Amino acid sequence: GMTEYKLVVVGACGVGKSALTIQLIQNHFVDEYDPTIEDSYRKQVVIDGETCLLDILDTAGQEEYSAMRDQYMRTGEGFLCVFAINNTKSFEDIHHYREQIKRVKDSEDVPMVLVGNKSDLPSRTVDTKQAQDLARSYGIPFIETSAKTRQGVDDAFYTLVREIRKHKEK
Ligand SMILES: C[C@H]1CNCCCN1c1nccc(-c2noc([C@@]3(C)CCCc4sc(N)c(C#N)c43)n2)n1
Ligand SMILES: Nc1nc2c(ncn2[C@@H]2O[C@H](COP(=O)(O)OP(=O)(O)O)[C@@H](O)[C@H]2O)c(=O)[nH]1
Ligand SMILES: [Mg+2]
Ligand SMILES: [Mg+2]
Repeated sequence: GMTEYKLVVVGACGVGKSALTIQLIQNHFVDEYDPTIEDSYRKQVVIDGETCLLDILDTAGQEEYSAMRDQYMRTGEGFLCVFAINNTKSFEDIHHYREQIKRVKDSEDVPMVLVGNKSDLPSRTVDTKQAQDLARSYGIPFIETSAKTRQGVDDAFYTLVREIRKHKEK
């Protein structure tokens, strides 16, 4: 059938991984979605004229280092590394998620996008320049999103598929 893209959404608890995934696939904002639910969700989309299927793993729960969890994460072809623009700690944690992804993928060149979520909020603690500089330093795109208003949500996932396509074209 059509090309499938296994995407994995990672980042600190409470940044909006579930709200972003629900908004992308179901087209509505679910506030306070159960923080413990970790599951995969499917959506057929058209990106740059090419029809494809997105299989998105919305991660949750405890930090676990096992052969099983490493292999589950290893199935990811692209990663959305999410922080909240009003939570400095979630931004400071980004390097850790990227380190674990590079470890399980056994590569420095893994399709990835840095996502700064909750752009609708007025309490910003991480400025656009700081996040743009971090993404540039990693060689990845940076997208600001709001799972609430849908601003940047499709741009973040579509950009990640484009990174996968570009990696596969190399
Ligand atoms: C930032 C740290 C600091 N420690 C204190 C608590 C907060 N943290 C925390 N919490 C919860 C989860 C994680 C965390 N770090 O990587 C990951 C993921 C899922 C990403 C993809 C690649 C792999 S491979 C593997 N085995 C993973 C696992 N479990 C992961 N998840 N990190
Ligand atoms: N205002 C605002 N709140 C958001 C946004 N995304 C998520 N939230 C809220 O942030 C909290 C954590 O969201 P959630 O999807 O559970 O994050 P997760 O732990 O990364 O899955 C909830 O109270 C959501 O309502 C957003 O873009 N804007
Ligand atoms: Mg969640
Ligand atoms: Mg909120």
